[PDB]
Amino acid sequence: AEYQNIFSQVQVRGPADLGMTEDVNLANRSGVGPFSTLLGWFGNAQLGPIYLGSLGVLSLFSGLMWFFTIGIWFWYQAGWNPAVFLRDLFFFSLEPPAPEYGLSFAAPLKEGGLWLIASFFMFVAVWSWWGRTYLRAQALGMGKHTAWAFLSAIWLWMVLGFIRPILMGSWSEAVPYGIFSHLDWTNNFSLVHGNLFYNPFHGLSIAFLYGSALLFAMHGATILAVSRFGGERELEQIADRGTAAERAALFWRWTMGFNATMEGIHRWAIWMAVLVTLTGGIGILLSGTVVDNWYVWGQNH
Amino acid sequence: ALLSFERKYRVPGGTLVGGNLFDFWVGPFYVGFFGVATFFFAALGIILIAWSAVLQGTWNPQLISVYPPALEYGLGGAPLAKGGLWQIITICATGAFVSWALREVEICRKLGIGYHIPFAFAFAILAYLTLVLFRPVMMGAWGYAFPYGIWTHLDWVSNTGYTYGNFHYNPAHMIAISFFFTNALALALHGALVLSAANPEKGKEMRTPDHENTFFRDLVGYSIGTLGIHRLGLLLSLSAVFFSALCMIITGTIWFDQWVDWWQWWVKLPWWANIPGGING
Amino acid sequence: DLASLAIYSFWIFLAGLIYYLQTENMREGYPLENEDGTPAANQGPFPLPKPKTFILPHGRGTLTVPGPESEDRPIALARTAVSEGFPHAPTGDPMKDGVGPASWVARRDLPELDGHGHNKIKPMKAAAGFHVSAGKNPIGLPVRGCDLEIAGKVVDIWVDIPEQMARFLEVELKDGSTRLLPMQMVKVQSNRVHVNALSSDLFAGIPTIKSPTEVTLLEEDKICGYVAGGLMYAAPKRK
Ligand code: BCL
Ligand code: BCL
Ligand code: BCL
Ligand SMILES: CC[C@H]1c2cc3[nH]c4c(c3C)C(=O)[C@H](C(=O)OC)c4c3nc(cc4[nH]c(cc(n2)[C@@H]1C)c(C(C)=O)c4C)[C@@H](C)[C@@H]3CCC(=O)OC/C=C(\C)CCC[C@@H](C)CCC[C@@H](C)CCCC(C)C
Ligand SMILES: COC(C)(C)C/C=C/C(C)=C/C=C/C(C)=C/C=C/C(C)=C\C=C\C=C(C)\C=C\C=C(/C)CC/C=C(\C)CCC=C(C)C
Ligand SMILES: CCCCCCCCCCCC[N+](C)(C)[O-]
Ligand SMILES: CCCCCCCCCCCC[N+](C)(C)[O-]
Ligand SMILES: [Fe+2]
Ligand SMILES: [K+]
Repeated sequence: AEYQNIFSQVQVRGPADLGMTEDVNLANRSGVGPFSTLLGWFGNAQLGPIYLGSLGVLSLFSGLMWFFTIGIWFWYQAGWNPAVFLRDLFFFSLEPPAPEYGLSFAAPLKEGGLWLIASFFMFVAVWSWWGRTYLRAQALGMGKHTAWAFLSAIWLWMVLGFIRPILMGSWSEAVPYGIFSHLDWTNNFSLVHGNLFYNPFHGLSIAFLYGSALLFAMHGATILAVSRFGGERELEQIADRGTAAERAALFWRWTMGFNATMEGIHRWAIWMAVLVTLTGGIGILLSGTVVDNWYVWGQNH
Repeated sequence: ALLSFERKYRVPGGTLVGGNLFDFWVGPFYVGFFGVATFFFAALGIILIAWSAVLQGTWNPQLISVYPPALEYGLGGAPLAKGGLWQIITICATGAFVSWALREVEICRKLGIGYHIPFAFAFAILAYLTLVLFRPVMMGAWGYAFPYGIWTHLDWVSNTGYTYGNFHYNPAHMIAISFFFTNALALALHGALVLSAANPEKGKEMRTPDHENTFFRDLVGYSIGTLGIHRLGLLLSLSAVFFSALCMIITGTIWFDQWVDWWQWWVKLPWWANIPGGING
Repeated sequence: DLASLAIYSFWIFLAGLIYYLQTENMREGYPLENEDGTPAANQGPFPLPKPKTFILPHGRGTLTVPGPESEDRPIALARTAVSEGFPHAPTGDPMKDGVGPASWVARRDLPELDGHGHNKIKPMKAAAGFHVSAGKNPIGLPVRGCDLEIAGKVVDIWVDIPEQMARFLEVELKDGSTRLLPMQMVKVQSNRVHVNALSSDLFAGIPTIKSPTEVTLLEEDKICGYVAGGLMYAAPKRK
């Protein structure tokens, strides 16, 4: 049997890697965490260090407040009973204010107010985290591709719980915080808007989601296939093309008639993934604001 | 025409069948025995679809639809115009996909690389086969398979899903979706990271793998590494498809009631089933 | 209709994006050439993108692409047919000449450097602090080829310091010299390291490195290409 390089055969370890300095404020980096031999069979065994400045503290605090606000509501619904908490965990849900309250914040805590509070914490957590992706890249002198890509995901998220509800005139339009409940919300959304399979942006979003699995399967497999030539050392193959990048390119040129480059494949990758939520956000934002029924819309288009 | 660095790799050898008989290229495409097989299966399949289109009475891309035999036919054969064409086209598709995978294997052999790509492709093929072959056979009829139509196959997805209530409740489906979402997340991150290092701030030198590891450790306290991220992307995408095939192979076979009710086994656990309070009490 | 405008608009954007992506992926390997190395008549509907320049660290210079393409090495192959599209047969020993699956690229004859300017890959004995942390330590094990004959013994592991992983096994041959073998091409077993790609008699042929403590990108390519080439060309010797 041939070694497939899915799991490493032997792990090696040296002094903890503290990372590059560049313009980073080292005072904000923790010490290294423990080493995981388990993780090491697949990826890096090293945990940490992590960077936690003020913005990061805010993001984590806010994120946890979001999580705890939902959790306290769950215990409440569970009658504070531990056994009930676990058996009905997926049924609990923190719902938005009723339609009657519009976009106001005058709804009782048990009837929407608490949802607004949790949502506020989540809003701060996500945006401050986005700031983190931008600043950690800046401090290292790197491009801002990660922050820009993250924005696409944020777009769908914003449309779902903020932009669309506001355009629709009520918080009742937003997604509830619950495992099963957000799924019921999803099914209901499609039913009420004439079946999302008729929303062209939903179909595109699906093409890109499937396309992302197709592409990562292709790319991941390709790199592993040429790892025997150092193929995974992508930055250097970009700066100085080796036989790994050439064989990868030719496998595809010979298979489907065209190919990419070591750098270019990553551009196909970032866009394929980013377009999932980009088209999706548009599709959802237009739902109920401009198009009430996609089936009907499709009949006239 | 050839890429500037291509000629040195265009040597003889690697074929699985026919020796040097089909060992050549047509433009950029490698042929090989399976290249001829794929063309044969694909051409026939496409010709049979056009014929199905004639029997349907339309040439419109968005209207052409080849349906499998009605349930009454069970797993037997059917008249061409009544499901038979679907049956032949499905055989052609399977032949074309498998041949495409085998051609990839010959290409791997000539290039001296690993067989990871065709192996990964086999997962997609198996998912397709679960829907048109394994599931229908287990259920007792070809009619359970999806039709070959741009919009009609979506009708099948919607109809099949709602046959079990909100399909979101299928636990295997939840896992598959988790892998699909996580995969796209990982793809965006991988593409953005490599690009952010290769295309740093204006005027700066290319960043290094060290900078990539540093960026992620700074951000979330962990970096999987360059080898790991490619292993991950592959594992996430294949896992997503594996659980997709699984979520459908068990639907209509071992589980055929409303998926939401499956979750009753947990709620009805003796030690808390009758405890008052909560949503289920 | 706002939705109509949006979707119509998206497709325009997508066509433009695809055009952009395809041109970006033509920064290497183009213009296309005929089998004789001259420019091909048909280059396709996509034009070459404007050049971009990568600034390399540690004074290594820059890289501008697209740019004049050239193999920068002799290719020992000859046409086997009177028309295009057929295989090109090795004029000598393909393993030794570096063609077919035994191909190597004329990469820079310098070692890859980490973010601090130090050699990325180093034998473990010279990498302060590094050691095997899990799995069977291959050091000391005999190395068996596909012909089932012992070709040498493992004397060290060459590691990627930055990414902390094993990249090569250094194998000592009967004459006392050593060779590097890609980790991805060996099977570490309890009582030995097995190499399916090469028969015992082909280990001496593996390209050697200039300096015993470092390996250049050029040498890595020659070594990796040669070992992988063995799968096809050592087949007769493989049991
Ligand atoms: C897996 C679950 C369901 C299913 C659920 C859905 C849903 C839900 C949607 C689609 C959608 C699509 N499906 Mg489907 N689809 C199924 C199985 C298939 C099969 C098959 C042989 O297995 C094929 C070829 C397709 C193909 C397609 C594409 C036409 C379209 C875009 C997806 C995409 O880009 O993916 C990623 C792949 C790539 C980016 C590679 C390029 C693939 C090209 C786009 C596919 C060409 C298909 C072609 C027209 C078939 C004729 C070719 C022959 C010459 C005759 N589906 C199974 C039965 N499919 C979307 C749509 O808008 O449909 C109208 C959509 O919303
Ligand atoms: C019955 C249900 C309806 C339906 C209703 C909907 C609705 C409603 C929506 C979708 C959407 C989507 N649908 Mg649909 N959909 C249906 C059937 C399908 C089928 C199929 C085979 O049948 C498929 C493949 C899809 C596929 C898709 C995806 C393309 C798209 C989601 C993109 C994504 O990954 O966002 C992933 C990303 C996000 C949700 C971004 C937000 C992430 C935030 C920013 C991060 C949170 C961080 C947090 C604070 C901390 C978390 C904790 C830590 C992890 C520890 N649908 C049926 C017809 N679908 C979405 C869309 O865009 O539609 C156009 C959408 O809104
Ligand atoms: C109302 C509809 C129901 C529902 C009903 C179903 C049903 C029914 C099914 C799914 C399936 C899936 N659902 Mg669902 N699903 C719902 C809502 C969702 C939501 C959401 C946001 O709400 C999401 C994210 C999903 C997600 C998913 C995915 C896990 C899965 C589809 C991918 C797959 O299996 O690919 C597998 C990959 C393939 C099938 C592709 C095979 C490709 C072949 C090998 C090659 C094609 C070559 C081509 C012809 C050549 C073209 C020419 C060239 C381009 C030149 N569903 C709602 C609740 N869902 C499907 C599943 O699991 O299927 C196994 C499925 O059958
Ligand atoms: C791990 C699974 C993921 C994956 C992986 C994957 N796909 C792959 C590969 C890999 C590793 C390849 O190597 C191979 C490739 O060459 O990519 C460019 C491929 C590929 N994935 C493709 C499509 C594809 N993959 C998909 C999905 C996935 N691929 C998964 C997410 C999907 C969807 C719907 O999600 C699609 C549409 C092809 C572009 C390509 C394989 C090309 C091929 O096999 O060509 C041979 C055949 C023809 C050109 C002609 C077929 C004509 C007729 C014989 C049949 C058609 C009839 C009917 C089946 C069509 C019905 C259509 C309707 C439903 C609309
Ligand atoms: C405390 O108990 C112990 C066990 C510790 C812990 C228990 C906690 C548990 C069990 C927590 C469970 C949490 C769960 C299950 C959360 C699930 C969320 C899900 C399933 C989906 C989320 C969808 C949410 C979306 C799309 C939200 C979008 C939100 C926004 C766009 C922001 C909206 C902001 C608003 C309305 C406020 C206005 C803002 C300003 C600027 C003032
Ligand atoms: C960057 C990758 C390019 C992917 C292009 C994807 C094309 C698939 C289109 C199918 C969507 C069809 N539609 C109209 C129903 O939405
Ligand atoms: C779904 C869209 C993704 C497909 C993009 C197809 C690009 C075709 C590129 C052909 C370039 C051919 N070549 C060798 C002449 O350069
Ligand atoms: Fe990559
Ligand atoms: K040492």
